Amino acid sequence: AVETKKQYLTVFKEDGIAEIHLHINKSNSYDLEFYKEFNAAIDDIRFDPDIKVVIVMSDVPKFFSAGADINFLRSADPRFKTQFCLFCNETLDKIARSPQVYIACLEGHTVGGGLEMALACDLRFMGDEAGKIGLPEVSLGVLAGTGGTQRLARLIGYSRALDMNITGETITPQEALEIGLVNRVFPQAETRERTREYARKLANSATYAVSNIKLAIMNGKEMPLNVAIRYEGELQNLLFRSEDAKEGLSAFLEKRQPNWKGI
Amino acid sequence: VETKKQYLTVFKEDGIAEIHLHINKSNSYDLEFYKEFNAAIDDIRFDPDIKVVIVMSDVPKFFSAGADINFLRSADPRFKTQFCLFCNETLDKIARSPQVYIACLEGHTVGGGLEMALACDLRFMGDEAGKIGLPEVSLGVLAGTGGTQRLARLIGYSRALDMNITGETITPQEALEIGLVNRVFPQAETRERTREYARKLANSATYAVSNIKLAIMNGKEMPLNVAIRYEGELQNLLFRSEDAKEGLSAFLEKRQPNWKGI
Amino acid sequence: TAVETKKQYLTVFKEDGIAEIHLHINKSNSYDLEFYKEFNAAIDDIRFDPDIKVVIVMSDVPKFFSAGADINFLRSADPRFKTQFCLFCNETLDKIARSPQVYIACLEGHTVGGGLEMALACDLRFMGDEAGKIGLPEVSLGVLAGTGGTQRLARLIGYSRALDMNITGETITPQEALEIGLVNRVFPQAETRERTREYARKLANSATYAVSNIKLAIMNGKEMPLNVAIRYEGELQNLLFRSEDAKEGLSAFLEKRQPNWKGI
Amino acid sequence: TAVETKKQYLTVFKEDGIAEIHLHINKSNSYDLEFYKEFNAAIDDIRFDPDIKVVIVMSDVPKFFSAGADINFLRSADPRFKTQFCLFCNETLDKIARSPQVYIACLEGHTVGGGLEMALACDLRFMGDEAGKIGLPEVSLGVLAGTGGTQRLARLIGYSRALDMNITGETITPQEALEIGLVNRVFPQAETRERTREYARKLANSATYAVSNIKLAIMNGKEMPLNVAIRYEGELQNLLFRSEDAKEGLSAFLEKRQPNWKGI
Amino acid sequence: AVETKKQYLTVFKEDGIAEIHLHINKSNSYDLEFYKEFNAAIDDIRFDPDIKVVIVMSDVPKFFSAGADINFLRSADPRFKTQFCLFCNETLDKIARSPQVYIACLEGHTVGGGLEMALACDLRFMGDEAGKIGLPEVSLGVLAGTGGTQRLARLIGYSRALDMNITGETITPQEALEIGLVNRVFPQAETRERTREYARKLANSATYAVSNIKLAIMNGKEMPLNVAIRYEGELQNLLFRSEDAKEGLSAFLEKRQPNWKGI
Amino acid sequence: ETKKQYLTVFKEDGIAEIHLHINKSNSYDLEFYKEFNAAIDDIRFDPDIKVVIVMSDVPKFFSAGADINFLRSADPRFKTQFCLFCNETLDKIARSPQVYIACLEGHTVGGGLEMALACDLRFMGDEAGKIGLPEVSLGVLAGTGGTQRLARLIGYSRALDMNITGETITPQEALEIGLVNRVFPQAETRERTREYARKLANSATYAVSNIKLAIMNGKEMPLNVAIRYEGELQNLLFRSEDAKEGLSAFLEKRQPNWKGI
Repeated sequence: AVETKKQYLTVFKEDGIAEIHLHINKSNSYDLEFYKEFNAAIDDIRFDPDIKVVIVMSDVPKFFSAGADINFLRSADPRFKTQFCLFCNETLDKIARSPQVYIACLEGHTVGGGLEMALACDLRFMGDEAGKIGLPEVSLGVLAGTGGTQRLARLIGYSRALDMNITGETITPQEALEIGLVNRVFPQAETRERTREYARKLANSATYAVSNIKLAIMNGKEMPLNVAIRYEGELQNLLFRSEDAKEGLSAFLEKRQPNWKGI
Repeated sequence: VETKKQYLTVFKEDGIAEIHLHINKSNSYDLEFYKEFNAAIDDIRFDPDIKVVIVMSDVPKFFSAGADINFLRSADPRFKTQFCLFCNETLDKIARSPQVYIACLEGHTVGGGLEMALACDLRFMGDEAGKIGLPEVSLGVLAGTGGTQRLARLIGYSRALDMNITGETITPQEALEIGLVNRVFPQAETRERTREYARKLANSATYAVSNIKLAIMNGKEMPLNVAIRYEGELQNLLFRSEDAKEGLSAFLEKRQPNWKGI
Repeated sequence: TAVETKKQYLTVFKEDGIAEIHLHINKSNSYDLEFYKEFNAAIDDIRFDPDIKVVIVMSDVPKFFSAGADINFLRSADPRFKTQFCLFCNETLDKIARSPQVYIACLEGHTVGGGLEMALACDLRFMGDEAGKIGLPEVSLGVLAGTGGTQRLARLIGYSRALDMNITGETITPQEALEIGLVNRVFPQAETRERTREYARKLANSATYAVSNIKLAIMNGKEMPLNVAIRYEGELQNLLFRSEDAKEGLSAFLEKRQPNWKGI
Repeated sequence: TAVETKKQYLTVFKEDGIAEIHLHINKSNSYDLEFYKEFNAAIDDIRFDPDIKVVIVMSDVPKFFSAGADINFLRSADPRFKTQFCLFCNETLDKIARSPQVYIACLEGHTVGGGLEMALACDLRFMGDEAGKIGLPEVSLGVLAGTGGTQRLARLIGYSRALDMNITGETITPQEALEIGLVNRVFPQAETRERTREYARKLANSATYAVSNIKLAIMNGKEMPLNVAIRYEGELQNLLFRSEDAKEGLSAFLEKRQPNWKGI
Repeated sequence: AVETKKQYLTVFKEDGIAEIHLHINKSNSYDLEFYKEFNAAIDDIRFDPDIKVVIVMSDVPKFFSAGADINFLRSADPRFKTQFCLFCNETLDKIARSPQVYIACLEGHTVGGGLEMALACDLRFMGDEAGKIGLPEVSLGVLAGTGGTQRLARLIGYSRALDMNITGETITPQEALEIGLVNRVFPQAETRERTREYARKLANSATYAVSNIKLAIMNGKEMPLNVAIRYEGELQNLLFRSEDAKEGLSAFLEKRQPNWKGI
Repeated sequence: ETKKQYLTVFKEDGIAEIHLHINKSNSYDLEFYKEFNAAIDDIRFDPDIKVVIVMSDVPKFFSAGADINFLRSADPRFKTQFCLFCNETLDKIARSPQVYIACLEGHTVGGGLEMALACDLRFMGDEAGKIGLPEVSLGVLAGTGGTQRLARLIGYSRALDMNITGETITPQEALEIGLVNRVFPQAETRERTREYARKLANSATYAVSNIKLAIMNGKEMPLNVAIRYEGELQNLLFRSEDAKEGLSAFLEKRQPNWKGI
């Protein structure tokens, strides 16, 4: 229901969940045109009141994404590369400010720009046989410049991130799970359904609160504790005035099922 | 030594103060409880003899289930705002107090209950204590007493986000593995093993322990280059302390240090 | 071919893009002000040496990497001298995160107090499986880990976990250190130096300009808010896009051949 | 005609959305721990009163707003007590910036030391043109402005100017205070109270929910990196967009008529 | 290339200077469509290596901008408003990350969202007869929600900004200059010219240094000093490797006129 | 008096004076900074020094910045390290116990202003000349803290305007934008600067010192914890000899006998 296809990407919308399917090429190596579409999708989904969760997945076998297209980067003026990197970063930055919870469904290789895109998502689920995950940019004389060095350091620790970034080595889904690089490892041929089940459980709950919780944590982490709780407190104020908060406190007190409306 | 309030009791002995929570069957609090809790924190702050504070529940299956849902029902939204602000500022005080605060978790520690525990410096839980987490989302609201923020900083933002949006609670063992608690003791030995730890602290160079607690809890909020400056001033206070003179000597003379906490 | 320069507290060896700072102060490598003055000089020297891309800090003392500050020297000093002694040591350790070279602490023995603090200031920490004890026992003396210990430990392994270790002063094993993220690798004791050098060799033999800018991006970027941290990362990347290794690296990849890194 | 509630060292008056906290400790309004407990209590009471939109802090003592801490009280306390005393006073002042009411310090007399620190903690400062002296002379006593004075002054008028004023301990005039941004207004001595009240009444009679969220946005948002500070500003705005006053305010503007504010 | 147009705005590119002329409404009150065009103008200029300076000005008499359209805002639902505000904010946030120096030429009223846009620019020049400047949002029951409260506080001081925001009172160009709300105050008639003169001088200098100086200050101000200087250092490293640094450096020794090339 | 190649250090009555006598326009190189750094370390370990004044022995210049000849010669990688060292040296001032005062009697531009900026206070003469950052006219920026310290001192927009045009300003204008703390009649700039320093050295110097540290380092911290830092510095003061002597003298209304401890 309501699926708008594009050149390198397709968006499916249904039951409060939007699915952004990637299909750029055989390794999903992106260029500036792909990000233009990806950015347009986030904007579109942001303005869509119905969507509570966005799952980002790949339609390309064995690959979620391998990163930027090296061939596209060859005939690139340095100043162009700069603006190209800047636009990709700003696009990824938008996810943390969006009301929907973004989930990266990793079924294939997620390296370089590929992992950077997943790191920008709120959560990451991976198949027990998805392959490699990491940032090998160093093997090309460059670094993970799409927030990879900064987001990985914050996600798994600055020392562990430094190790991975300088050696450019990739790891397994199981290893990514233990260091917190991903939130869940599901059996391979069961990754999509288990991801969708999680997203479905979110879409059918107090979605206004799940969204505010998402904003509280993602943007509050950049703030000094004493004022971060002020930000958290304003998001709560909005919830205290919502319909679901009333319906929720009631249903609980009446031992009945809550009728979530998302507002 | 003993000071009983309506929802809480404070026991002081051998440099250790224990705050016992006895609000109700699930220890679900209201504004009145927090006023008493705040008063206890202030009283203990002005008592130079207390070096460690252990917060524990006298209620069987609960440390604290959080805010009394009924008490907040139909309460004015502006009131809730002020109620939350007061509860937050009260919890914020722990990180600025000289005593090391330890949360002794023997029962369920959820919602406001966990938020209170998160504001403590350390957390020790029993292997059969139950569940621990933030289920607020199931009510259409969030962990607004510092839960979203302190959990994110303690166990990681992504892991905290996952727990907060699903509202699912985990076990003590799981909590230990992700760093949500510092120790998991045999249920029946939880209280004694916590007191044991507290006693070792209270019998050591307590001025150092105190300044160490301050350096870390408040220093973590500063850029590293100036945080070490803060750590430095706390060190300057220790270098001029009596225990520091005694500690350096007792060490060179291969003997047992006689700490005074000064 | 291989140059070696020595002093009384430490010796610096330089070879094929790697510098090794060997510590030989005393039975437990307990340091004083003069030691740090030499360590600081080594850092400055290495910084101004374009050929060095990696630095390994190791100890030539049997059972110790370093037990921290010399209590004999530490005491007997005026509180104002201690303040300045500590400030200088901290500023010295602070210089590592700002240096182009990747600093690796090769831990083969006890690494406690100031010893661990020095190790915490390095970019990576590798320890032997029989290296001994690692922790911050300063509290047992009535003082605290004042050379960055309380702050760096908290940021590395978590504030509550660091609080616990600092207030009790208890030390842990190499294995336990590995599980909480205190060290990055635990190698078989007799292979510690070997495997550490092997790791450094691989770095020195790769796109060292990228390696260097990556280290700067993370160590200094972690102190900035995310939205601007990526800007700092972007400028470091700009420098890399303008380097020769980048050109070389991209060509070798498309032309499917081993790239020949020049470090610039 | 305001509702009046008197304490031992202060009196709180309430009327038409405005609360006034009158200080009457002693001849120089030098405070002790008891005063601050009453001040803290007043802040809490007002916070829980949804009718109060603005709070004006003023003195009933002729030539002094407040000269700071009672030096007698301060001299006889254990250093550990002083620490807790200062900590309590600071936390009390910190609460102003988190409160929904706009706090205005009405300075008609000398405002020095802890007196200025209390004023610095308020959102705005209005001073009469013959109020006297203002500054932090703590250094002349061998101590510093420990109630947030060094920090808030630096942030308000600039760190170098604040440093100069703190290290010398010299006070300045209301006109000099105004030019460096230490106070927001200088009114004729004779009508300093009425004009402060007039400013307060305009606020209290406007879209108070917007005034409050604006005060919160700026005072707490200034502690956040810009990219997320605007997110905080955004949630406060979201609360207004859902307010009754926003609907009315926008309508009144379109209908070119006077808004009927409800504060909700 | 040329001086391309759009609906509510037109961009003129010439000799390293791009002028964004606003012509939205008789008061230049904007809506979402306008910001979309403004965002597009920003992106286009970014990817144009020849543009060094960007001048934003109004073609509408007596108004630089009066802010958002109250009709567009009044009737919109809360959730839409949120996304609308978020988009405008992210658009303005981009100016500080752009290589070009942004100058706001204020010849008419600059209030509410109008001032907020000017605040997001690097510099502000205003005519001595330009009229009023301030944030009157509070008189509508809302606040300066597009970076207004935050940038004003950082620019002129939190307490002064607070005073201005809660009273909604606007001030004169002269008073604005006194508090640093604007950088220059030119004679009304000589405003567009003096602004272009200043922009001309910039475009004819070591333009790479100017760009990096702007990036160093606008983004570095968000960092703790000790690392802010590291950021300044990397931007400097780029300058040390540029052709202009080598030029201006030697030219300086040779008591000669530097021939800048922007690289 | 302790003399060095590029500078000289004079110590007396609790005040240390670092006189710059590098060259014609006091345009520095790496060696100069190695000496400045050494001076800072020496002064730090001298419990007698309470104030430090940086002044020039050169008539029309405080300092014109980095020596362009010495610079051009350098390789890009050397420049990085050269700058890094200079920056770290200037950073040490904000962490030192002494209050640093830059005495500006001549031109203070580029690296010259960057050095002055790292000092705690700046006093300048009404006929001292120009002050600013003209690095842009060379194709580079004020890479030794200039862009960052200026922005924080006079405001980011005003600093941006000055940095991109490289325009220098007069002493009077500097005072107006807060670039300097004082402007004295040329002839009495050193005299009046030394009076200020003298009044500092003769007061409760431990307090003056902790105040300088509280402000300079606390400004890099969030307010809620910055006040904690301020609090610990105050705890040290409450335990000093002077605090007791200061509190007494006031209640006994007698001039206090400071000891600096």
